[PDB]
Amino acid sequence: AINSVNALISRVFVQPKGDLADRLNSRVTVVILAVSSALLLSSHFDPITCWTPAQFNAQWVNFVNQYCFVHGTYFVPLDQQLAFEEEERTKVSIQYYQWVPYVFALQAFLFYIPRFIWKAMIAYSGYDLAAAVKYVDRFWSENRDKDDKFKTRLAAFEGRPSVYIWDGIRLARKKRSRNMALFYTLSTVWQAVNAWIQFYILTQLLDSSIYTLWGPSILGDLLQGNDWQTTGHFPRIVHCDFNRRRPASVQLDTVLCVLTLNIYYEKLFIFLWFWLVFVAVVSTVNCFKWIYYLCNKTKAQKTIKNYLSTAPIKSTISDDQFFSALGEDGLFIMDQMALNLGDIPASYLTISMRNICQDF
Amino acid sequence: AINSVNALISRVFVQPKGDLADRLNSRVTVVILAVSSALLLSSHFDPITCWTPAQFNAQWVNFVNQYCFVHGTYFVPLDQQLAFEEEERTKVSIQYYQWVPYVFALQAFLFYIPRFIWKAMIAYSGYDLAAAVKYVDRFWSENRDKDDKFKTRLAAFEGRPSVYIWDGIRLARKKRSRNMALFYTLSTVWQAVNAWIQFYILTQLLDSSIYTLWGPSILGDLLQGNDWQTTGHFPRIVHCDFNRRRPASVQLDTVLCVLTLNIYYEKLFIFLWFWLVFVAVVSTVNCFKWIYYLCNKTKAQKTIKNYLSTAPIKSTISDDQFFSALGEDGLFIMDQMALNLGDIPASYLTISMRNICQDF
Amino acid sequence: AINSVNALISRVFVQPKGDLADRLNSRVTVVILAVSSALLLSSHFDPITCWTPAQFNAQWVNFVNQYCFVHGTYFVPLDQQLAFEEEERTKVSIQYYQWVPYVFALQAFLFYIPRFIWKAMIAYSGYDLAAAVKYVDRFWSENRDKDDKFKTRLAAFEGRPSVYIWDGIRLARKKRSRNMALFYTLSTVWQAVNAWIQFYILTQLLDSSIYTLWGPSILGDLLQGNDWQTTGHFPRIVHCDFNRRRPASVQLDTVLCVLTLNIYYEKLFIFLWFWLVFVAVVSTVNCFKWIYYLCNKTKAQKTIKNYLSTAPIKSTISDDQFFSALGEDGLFIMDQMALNLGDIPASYLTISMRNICQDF
Amino acid sequence: AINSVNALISRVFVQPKGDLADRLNSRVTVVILAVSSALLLSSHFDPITCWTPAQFNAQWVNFVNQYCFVHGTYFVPLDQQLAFEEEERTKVSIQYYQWVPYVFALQAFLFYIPRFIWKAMIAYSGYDLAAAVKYVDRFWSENRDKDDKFKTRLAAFEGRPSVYIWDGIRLARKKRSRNMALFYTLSTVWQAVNAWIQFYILTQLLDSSIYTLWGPSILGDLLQGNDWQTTGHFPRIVHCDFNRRRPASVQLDTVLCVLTLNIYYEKLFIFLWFWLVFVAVVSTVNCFKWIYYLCNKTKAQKTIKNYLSTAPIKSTISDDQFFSALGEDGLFIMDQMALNLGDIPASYLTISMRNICQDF
Amino acid sequence: AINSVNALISRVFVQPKGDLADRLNSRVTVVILAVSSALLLSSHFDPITCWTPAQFNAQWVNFVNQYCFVHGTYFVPLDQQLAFEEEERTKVSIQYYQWVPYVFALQAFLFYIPRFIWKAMIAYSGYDLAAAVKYVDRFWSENRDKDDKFKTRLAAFEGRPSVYIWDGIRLARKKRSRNMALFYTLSTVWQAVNAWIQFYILTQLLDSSIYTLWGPSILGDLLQGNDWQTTGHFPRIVHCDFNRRRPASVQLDTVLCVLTLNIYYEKLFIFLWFWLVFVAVVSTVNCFKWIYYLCNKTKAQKTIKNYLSTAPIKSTISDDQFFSALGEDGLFIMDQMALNLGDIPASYLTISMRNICQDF
Repeated sequence: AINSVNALISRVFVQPKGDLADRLNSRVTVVILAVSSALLLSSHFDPITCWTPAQFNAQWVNFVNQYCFVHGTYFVPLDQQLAFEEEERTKVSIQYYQWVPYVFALQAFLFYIPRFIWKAMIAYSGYDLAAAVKYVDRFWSENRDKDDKFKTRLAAFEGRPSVYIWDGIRLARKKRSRNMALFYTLSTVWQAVNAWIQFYILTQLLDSSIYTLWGPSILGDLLQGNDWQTTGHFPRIVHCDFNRRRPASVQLDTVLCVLTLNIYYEKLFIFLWFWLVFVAVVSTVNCFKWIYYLCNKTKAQKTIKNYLSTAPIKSTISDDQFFSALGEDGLFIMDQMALNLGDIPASYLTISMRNICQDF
Repeated sequence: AINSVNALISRVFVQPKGDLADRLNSRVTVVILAVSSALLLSSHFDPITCWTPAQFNAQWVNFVNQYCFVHGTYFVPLDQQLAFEEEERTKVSIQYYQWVPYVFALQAFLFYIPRFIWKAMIAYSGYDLAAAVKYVDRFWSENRDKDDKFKTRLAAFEGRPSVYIWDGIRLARKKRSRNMALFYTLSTVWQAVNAWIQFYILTQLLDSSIYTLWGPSILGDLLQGNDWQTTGHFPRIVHCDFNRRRPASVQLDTVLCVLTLNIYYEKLFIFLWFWLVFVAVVSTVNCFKWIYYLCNKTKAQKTIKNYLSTAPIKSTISDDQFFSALGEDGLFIMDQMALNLGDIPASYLTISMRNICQDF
Repeated sequence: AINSVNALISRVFVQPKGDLADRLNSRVTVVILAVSSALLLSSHFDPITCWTPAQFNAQWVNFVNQYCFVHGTYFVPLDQQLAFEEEERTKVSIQYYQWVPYVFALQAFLFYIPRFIWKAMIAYSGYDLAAAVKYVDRFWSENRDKDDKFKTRLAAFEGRPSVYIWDGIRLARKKRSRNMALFYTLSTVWQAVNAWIQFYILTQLLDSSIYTLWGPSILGDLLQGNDWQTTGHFPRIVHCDFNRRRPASVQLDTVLCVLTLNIYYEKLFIFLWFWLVFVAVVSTVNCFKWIYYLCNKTKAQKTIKNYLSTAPIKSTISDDQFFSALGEDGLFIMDQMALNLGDIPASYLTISMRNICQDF
Repeated sequence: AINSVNALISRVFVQPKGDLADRLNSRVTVVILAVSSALLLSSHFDPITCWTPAQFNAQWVNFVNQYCFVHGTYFVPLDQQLAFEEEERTKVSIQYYQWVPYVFALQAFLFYIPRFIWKAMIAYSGYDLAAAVKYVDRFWSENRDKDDKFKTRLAAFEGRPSVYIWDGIRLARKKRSRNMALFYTLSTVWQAVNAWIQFYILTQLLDSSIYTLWGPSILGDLLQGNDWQTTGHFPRIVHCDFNRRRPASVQLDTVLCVLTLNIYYEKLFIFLWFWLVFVAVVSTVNCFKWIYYLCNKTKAQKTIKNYLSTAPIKSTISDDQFFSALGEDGLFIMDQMALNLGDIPASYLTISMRNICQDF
Repeated sequence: AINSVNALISRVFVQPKGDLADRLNSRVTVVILAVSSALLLSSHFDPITCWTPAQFNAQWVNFVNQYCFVHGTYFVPLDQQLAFEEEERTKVSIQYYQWVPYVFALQAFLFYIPRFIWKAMIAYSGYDLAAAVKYVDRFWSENRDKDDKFKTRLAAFEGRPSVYIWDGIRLARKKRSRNMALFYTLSTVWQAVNAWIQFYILTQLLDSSIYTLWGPSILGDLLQGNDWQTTGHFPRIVHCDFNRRRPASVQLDTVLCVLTLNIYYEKLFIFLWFWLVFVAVVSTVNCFKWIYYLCNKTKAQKTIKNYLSTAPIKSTISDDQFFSALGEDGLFIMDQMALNLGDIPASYLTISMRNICQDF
């Protein structure tokens, strides 16, 4: 069949509000893994077809098909006979159907967790960003328009938003955060780990009994023209095993099945592998970034200090103290706002706050 | 087939108005259990397929299929013959089809009850929150916008909303609540119990005649590579039993059926198990939280007292009395509002109410 | 079947905002390759049909069809017998099904990368264009309307937008760009390479074991009336190979299959080939363009200097210094704005900025 | 089946903005050729049916059908036997299936190119019309309404739009166009050629080995009652050729197929032929028109000069100089505007521009 | 099946703007012929069914059905045997399937041409009506509303629209029309011819070899109870002819087919015939109308002169001269406006124009 659902994509793909760089890779991740997870268990709506000899009446075929699909399957390169017992026949054993389609659902779930962690934790801090972001935001969106406030613009920031935030610090700083930075950087480590664990669940997918994969090995095989059966691995054609019961007991036999899926799974696994391990490496640099921010922190002030390097007319107040009274949570939320609302406005914001900060 | 219904999700998933933390897990719960409950009895629209010998004309196959699906089924690892009588054959007996799809409907229903309890009970108290929440809410939403009220903002709260609530206390406090807190904390205990009972209904699902499950045992089996039949448990292939009637009486026989569902049910039961018992443990801490709030209550005042720790200019009125006249219902609804409307505004609210409170 | 999806087209096809010339060929590219990539693996929803002799019961036909489709196929012109062994039979070997449908997905992905590169990199520069573009943009859209500002128009630019940008340079020029031009021209080289690599992946598609293609050779064959089999190449009718297993081991045979797809693939490959290699040559001239801009750069100033060649009344300020203090990032963003917003307005912009530039 | 898509039609059929006479025939062309191109490869969703003798089991019929459809077909009038070898049998050879459905896609593409050429080239000139057209346009649309400007109308044009254009000439005329006319007339020649080439691709469709067609010959045959087979040409019933392989090698035979399509293709080819060659002849007169405009050019001024033949009160300024300073690009864009916006307004425009033109 | 498309009807059926009497019969025509043209080639989605003797395996039936449908068919009243050769058998020969469904498409096309002619030609005149119609139109629509202009209404017309038109005459009358009337009346003759030609293409449909039809003959037969076969004409049951090829050459035979369509075609042909020849006779009177307008023309002035027969207060200006300076194009466009906008307003228009006409 053919079907396409846009609104389900647009919903999470956009509606949760943040631009946060390369953390949106958690989003786009969850999308890819979610979709492919589904479309695979879609059964291409012919999961697997099999060969059965000719006297079965076709209501056995529609059986032996399933029975093959559930009870295990395996492979042999072809012409070895089968030998006997279980040993040489079942050595090379491929069933991942018990794994792929669901383990991806689990995947996407574990890429969407860390956000939920974040919102929960930042809610623990008692000081919400999201409210602030929207508030100062549509502030800027609207008043930006009007001609009136440009030369007045600075004082406008001085009155309306700047005090709002600063109060936010008043109420908040009493309750359980100077520490929000550390909460955050926890969320970024936790993120990076989660990614890695995912990667390792790929390589340990298939099974640690029968080898494992990583991309340019496999490609560098395919590109060597090693096909599949003559790799000995990634089979497209298998020999299924099957049973009956009569007064003679086990009564078993083999029927060789064509295998369609295996063309998919080892079409994508390459791609999905590149793309994950990418998501790891890009998601770790952002992880240590906030430690290298958190330990040093004397050169953290840079950008903020740098905003006071434009500083029209430079009225009075010194900084080092001013940074001191502000040291923790503000220093962060500033970076956040500058990130969402962009560069130019947040300058206006800070240069306001320094000015009106007096009693604190 | 393929079908997806968004509006049914968005409806309860959002439209009932509250942000209440981790109580929305009752919501998302009801979603998951509801959906899976349905999609399972969807019959993947091939419930179970069976093997029958070859002279049945295919209008018996479409019978013996059902008949197998209703009358019991069972399992044996394979090669034991069957022995005889009923004993060794029917020992290992798996039918949960009579349970899963409906018992989940019951599940979701019992996660949605406790809300209905709450709204009913809080309606018994005679003092509604929801009205207040919306009222003070869109108050803040609108007037927040306008530039006019900032330096005036405080007095604005003083007039419009603050009196409104306070009157709410006037009418209410005459009728059947100082006690609303205790009502609430009942609802949270009741909640936690309900969750637990649900868990136990999982472990007691399947049946207390044949073992029971809990997750990392099962996984820690699968990850041991114990497959299913060689676990002896969670079978994917069964031996169905069947009857006719002729002048010779019982006239019975066996036909081995493939079983598709059992790949689902023991794909999800793991996940659903983690996720429930999670929902329990996160829903209990919130349960005792309101006892540790309700017994102590002298350090309950903390946050509220803490709001009067900003307190511009601190005009006159003392607190301890002021908390005394307010002791019960207000002390709560304050926390509620601060929870929904966020931190900064509710401060404005309280610091108003203290001020205008005179005659009471 | 018949189905057509517009919104998926319009979405990326338009919604990402830029008019950038002939870089939108990356867009339209991604469209074509995306669509054809899909519609081919649509299986014209009869992938391939085969001939099998007459005693197969039709549940083998529905097998041998697939089995042919996965295990390799090949061609021979017809009447050579088959000879024997593997040599003369399998010499002329055509299976690209393992390639085309997916390798196109990869294609489109690699044409959409370079944008993502660009937005990421220009975000590294800390100075965003997009904000500016929209801002100055709807500036012009709205105020253009009103009659009031025409004779006043110039001063209007002087106040509202011009200062806005200039500040943008203030904040930005402190942080990590004078260099944005070089970033950009990297993105254009990278672009051109990517295109070329794509072309070469075409010619190396099929396989470097069996010849390769380029368009007017093939056409210039077809137009010679060389058909296909009597080209010896691009076969429409193949001889599939097939196996069983009995006590006699390999037990193999051949069945000649009709091949429908090959009429598609060698209907389009021509077209797609022209259109790619086009996209290369048009995308390289634009590549060196920004080097010939970046090295010289003394005649880069031309257009900008040329705007100050209209210059009402020519108040005072000299240029060469004025260009000097502006040298890098501005010089570019000017070209950008003139590109998006068109010619006439950006003149107004620059001629404003020169005027108000004083302290810097 | 039955399906109809309007929005795809309306989209290009309207949304690209211009009224340009008889150049919209490029548009309506692309429509017709596009649609018929598709609906033909729709396979009337029975491409061709064939006769095969009676022992084929119907999974060969569904083969020999295709195999006939790909490997060539041919015709003989009926009763000649077949003779032998390949000569007299395959002389009269009709397969155009390898051509029609795709070569039309190519067609429509080549009628849509010349626009893209135009927009690209006119963008090279640096002076955009489209902006101007919309601008002056909705100018006229809105202010036309208001009663205020009628007696004032002239001066209104004097201020708002007229200066806007004139500035457009200031910025533009510095950069790479006095020449836009020649660019344009190139686009019209190029257009006319493209059309002709299309025609010739019709007549050379079918093949230059077996005759060729032009309409009133064919009709003038049909209207003579020459049917088809007794034309010897345009067959509706063919004798397909077919192969097997057994130990005896080529093993070939013939099966006569009914042919449905050929009723379509030679139903439309007539119509499509008239309509193309029309589009040529109407598109050439417009081609030389702009040479007869470009060489003479002294009588080009006519219309424009004629507008200054109404000229309220005729203040001062002479013309011949005035045309001289305006000579090139303006002279054109005037004609354009008068074409889109109609006759009456553009008069107002010019008669404004003459007046305010002073310094230039 | 069942399907109904409204928007395709409403689109041309309304959206092209004019009320022009009985010229809209060109519109409704194009509708009827278009629809029936389509629904007939819809194949009632069983085109024709045939009788074949009993040993054909049903994949010949699905052949001989088509083959009958393409190669000719014929009729005989029944019991004549067949005689022999081709003479007495094939004398009475009915195949119009090669004609009806497409020749109707051609029909509708030729009823829609004359409009396109008109718009093209009236565009040649350089003076557009449509603009005027819309302009003066929504003039009247809006200002009609307002109470203010009633006693002032006349002067309102005097200022706003009336001058607008008159200017239209200024610009236009310089360029290539006093003659627009003659252009128009050409379009009406051309119209009438086209209609007639259509009629004659009906009567010459079927074929001029076998009789021809006109309505009340046929009806006056049916109403005589002449049925069909015992008319000898309009057969519902035919004897199809058919071939094979074996070593014995032509090998031909006959199979009698039921014929469903012929119940349709000779259900509608009656109706469609009445309705066409109607459209002719009503479309000719309107044709000569504009000659009897164009030659006389002294009594053409009637209506216009008659408007100046109400003429409040009759200020000064004479008419005969006034008509003289206006003689041609205006005299027409007046009739047009009065036709679209109705009677009462256009009076206001003319009585304005006479008044303000001075210098001309």
